[PDB]
Amino acid sequence: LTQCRPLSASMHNAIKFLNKEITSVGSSKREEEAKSELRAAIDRYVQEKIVLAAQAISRFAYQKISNGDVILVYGCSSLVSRILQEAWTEGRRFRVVVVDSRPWLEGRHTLRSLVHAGVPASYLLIPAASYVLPEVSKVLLGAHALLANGSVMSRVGTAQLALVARAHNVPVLVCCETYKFCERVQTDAFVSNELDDPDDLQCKRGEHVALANWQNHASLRLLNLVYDVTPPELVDLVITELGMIPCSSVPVVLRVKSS
Amino acid sequence: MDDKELIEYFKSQMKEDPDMASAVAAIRTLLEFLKRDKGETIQGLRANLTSAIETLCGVDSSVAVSSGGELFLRFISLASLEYSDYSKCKKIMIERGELFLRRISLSRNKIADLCHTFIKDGATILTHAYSRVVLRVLEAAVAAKKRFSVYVTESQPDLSGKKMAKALCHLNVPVTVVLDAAVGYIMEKADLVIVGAEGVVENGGIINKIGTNQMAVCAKAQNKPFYVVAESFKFVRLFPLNQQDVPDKFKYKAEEHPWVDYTAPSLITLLFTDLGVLTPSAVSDELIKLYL
Repeated sequence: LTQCRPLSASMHNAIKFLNKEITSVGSSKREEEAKSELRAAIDRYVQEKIVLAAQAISRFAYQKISNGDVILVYGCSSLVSRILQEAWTEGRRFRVVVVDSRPWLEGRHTLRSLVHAGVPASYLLIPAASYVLPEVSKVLLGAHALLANGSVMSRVGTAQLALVARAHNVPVLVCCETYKFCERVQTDAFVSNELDDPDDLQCKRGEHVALANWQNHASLRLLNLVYDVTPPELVDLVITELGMIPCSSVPVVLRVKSS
Repeated sequence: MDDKELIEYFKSQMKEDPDMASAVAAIRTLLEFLKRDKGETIQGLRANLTSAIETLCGVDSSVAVSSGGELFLRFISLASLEYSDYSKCKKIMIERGELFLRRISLSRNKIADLCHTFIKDGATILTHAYSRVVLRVLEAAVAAKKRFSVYVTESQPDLSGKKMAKALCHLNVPVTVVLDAAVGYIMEKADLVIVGAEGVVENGGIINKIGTNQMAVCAKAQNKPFYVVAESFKFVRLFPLNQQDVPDKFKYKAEEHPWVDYTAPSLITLLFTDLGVLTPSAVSDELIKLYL
């Protein structure tokens, strides 16, 4: 599976949990009973760590969403979409600004969701983000992982948005389930990252593709980064199923979830 | 001209037209002193003008008065450089002084017409205390059919902030009054800060009422533009290294309560003067161009 694509932090934590659960299975346990308990444990893990966590985070984020505010979101995040949808359903009235980046363009997904929920929405690409932040009141970002030092590992361009939002005096909120918390630390995007297919960078502008046959040039290289790291100083608040915490409290959660 | 009549003329021109500022009154008094001096040498003329400037700065402890004094001394020095004969130099001086007075009388409207375009519709303006130039720029902005909400600080030692609020409500501009300590609370609601200055120092910083430095630092911390509207004749060749380096004749008599503070040029976005819209670095250049 890692050879097909490098594993994500959520998958790493799921593997750790499953290995710990399989190790905990006693030798005296019957094979059918052990298999049934393993399947039930996987189901319970999915339930608690995804569904109930998302519901709790939605309830927590409802208190931070007011009438008439403008919320900026980036890319695609199921947690962010659920938060916004339930906030709109409970009676909050607001508008959302959706920011997207090439080449995946996952933000479009979220856009459709918002349009199907009745939430007013705006769409733009990441280079224009600094244009729209003056009218933005809060920035709601999803996280792929939270690191032990408080940094936020996420889709590339998230730290960009956090920096530009700090430049405009806009609070930055990160919503993440506690099962995505990682004990590893990372100071930059170079030591640990994923390289996507470089040919995805080719775009048809006009009638020619400038990056076509880019390997014919010996000195030309194509870089397709997947992730980036946001320092804890650029994040104002983390919303988890435990509540609203600072980034510096990420290790604390890691201490209380382990034991 | 006696010292007593000098103080009397200064006070009379200050009282007769409250709109006109202290520096303009001081420069007018100096020009009126030069009008009737019955002297024959430029050396005694310069000495008498210097002594008049010292007694005038004794009357008022404002930086603008001393600014006008040095500017006027430089004007006399340049005029003397132009002409050696005392009579021709003196007539050149009186005509040049009349033109100078005419030009400095209308600086306020030039600053207003050049600065009112930085105010946007629906903006929230924070200002420190009473300053006629800020009143004029806000009046021009309103005359431009622009709607904005102004915040002002009560300016505790003398409640000139309340006077600013009254003079702004006079034209039905929505204004609010906050304490000196509430400035850090209000910065995030405002869009930009516009203040005046009693004196513009060599490096581009300003000398102003005691609460200006707090607003400059808070605006810098919250990334808000800090605009200073000031006249040309408030350009002192001073270089304060810190708050303690400010001359004591301006802090007091105008437990321990200073009346002024110094704001560094790195906390100032632009300066709106009758010369135009300038960066702080321009101001120094001007002074370097003035004293050869």
